[PDB]
Amino acid sequence: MGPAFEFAVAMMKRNSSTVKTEYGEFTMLGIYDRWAVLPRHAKPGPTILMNDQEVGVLDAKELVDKDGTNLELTLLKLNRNEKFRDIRGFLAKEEVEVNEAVLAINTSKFPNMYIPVGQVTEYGFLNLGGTPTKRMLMYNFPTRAGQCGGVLMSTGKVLGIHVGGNGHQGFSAALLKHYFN
Amino acid sequence: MGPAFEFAVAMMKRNSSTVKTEYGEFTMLGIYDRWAVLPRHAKPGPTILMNDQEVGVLDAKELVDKDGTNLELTLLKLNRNEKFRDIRGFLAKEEVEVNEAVLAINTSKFPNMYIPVGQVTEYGFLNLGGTPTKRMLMYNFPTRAGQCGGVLMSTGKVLGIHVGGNGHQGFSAALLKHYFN
Ligand SMILES: *[C@@H](CC(=O)OCC)[C@H](C[C@@H]1CCNC1=O)NC(=O)[C@H](Cc1ccccc1)NC(=O)[C@H](CCC(=O)OC(C)(C)C)NC(=O)OCc1ccccc1
Ligand SMILES: *[C@@H](CC(=O)OCC)[C@H](C[C@@H]1CCNC1=O)NC(=O)[C@H](Cc1ccccc1)NC(=O)[C@H](CCC(=O)OC(C)(C)C)NC(=O)OCc1ccccc1
Repeated sequence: MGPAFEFAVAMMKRNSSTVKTEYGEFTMLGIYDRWAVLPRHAKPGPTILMNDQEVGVLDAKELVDKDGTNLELTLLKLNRNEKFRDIRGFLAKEEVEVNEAVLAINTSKFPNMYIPVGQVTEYGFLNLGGTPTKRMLMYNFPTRAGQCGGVLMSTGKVLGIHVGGNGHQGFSAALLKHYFN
Repeated sequence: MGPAFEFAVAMMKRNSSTVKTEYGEFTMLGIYDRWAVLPRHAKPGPTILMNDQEVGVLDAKELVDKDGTNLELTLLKLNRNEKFRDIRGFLAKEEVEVNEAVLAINTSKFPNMYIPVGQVTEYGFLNLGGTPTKRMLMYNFPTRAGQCGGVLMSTGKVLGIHVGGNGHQGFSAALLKHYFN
């Protein structure tokens, strides 16, 4: 648990930001170059608020699998000269299962807060927000509004992004290496 | 930072609880025997709600120094057969200063959340909530309502209990070994 927290803190410091869209406030994880990720329901427009700053969105892909089914992730290209530290090496080729994970949030609401969520299990199918959704990772923690975009990690691994909950369990969309080339 | 988180998680698991009083919801740290601590402003009555459960308060000391000055801590004797694990060994004889601390919260609002608050400095005097108050530990973190009772820790050390903030800094009352005999 210790090293997983240490890893999470350094990842949030280097690669994470607080984002506001017309749809609420989110944690945002920068991945490589100028590409970052939000939950698809953040519904980012032409311009987002990133650490209170008007940033232009050059391009935005809502992710779907081979059937055209929703993965609940939007990739965003940001109009800024700073490049993110490339964290593709920390992203698995397939859904990861883990016994201890930490969920990391960085919003006005939950500023630099870290949650030990316990066991993460692959949960693949889930009817999320009414929508059938694949590649969900599940943890038994009472997750709330304001936590979306939260980054789920274990030692040296970025597992997924928090996208929903049913009041008793939370679910991350798996953040897979092939989404980023 | 890793071992401090590991220490904090195990301390909250063993010794902490969520308490509701007429004055709000708090994190509560059990110390030894049947004695626990809240911020004095929790203003615990004859009966508190402890993890949703009606618990009787046998005795309650609001703490003050030698001048009769407020320390912003209430010690509570609880009417329950379970004794807390004795954590007096983790309590310093005087105010502790540290470069990395973790603040741990356990409420409905902030369930099992851990915050790396950075440097803790002894701050002794502060006019808190209008009231002159001594033995304050300071950290530069945007602490909010709902975080009172939060437990401030470093590796193998319980430093104090979170009792206030001014929107930019937070302050813990130092939890000193001599308060508990
Ligand atoms: C993040 C929002 C955020 O950060 O706020 C910005 C300020 C939310 C976290 C969730 C909500 C409750 N707990 C959480 O961890 N995420 C959501 O709100 C998403 C949003 C969304 C929108 C559109 C399409 C897809 C996703 N939705 C859910 O988590 C969803 C909402 C259901 C719900 O409780 O809210 C109401 C108000 C609409 C009723 N949860 C869900 O579908 O799971 C329930 C379920 C599970 C299994 C089978 C059937 C239903
Ligand atoms: C914990 C409350 C909680 O858990 O809610 C239960 C559901 C609060 C955390 C604080 C509040 C804001 N940020 C925090 O970290 N703590 C308090 O509210 C305490 C309460 C209290 C009451 C009576 C006597 C002593 C303490 N008070 C403060 O933190 C205090 C409040 C000032 C304030 O901003 O609130 C208003 C609404 C009353 C204006 N803060 C304070 O005095 O510091 C300001 C200051 C610093 C230095 C010099 C002069 C003023």
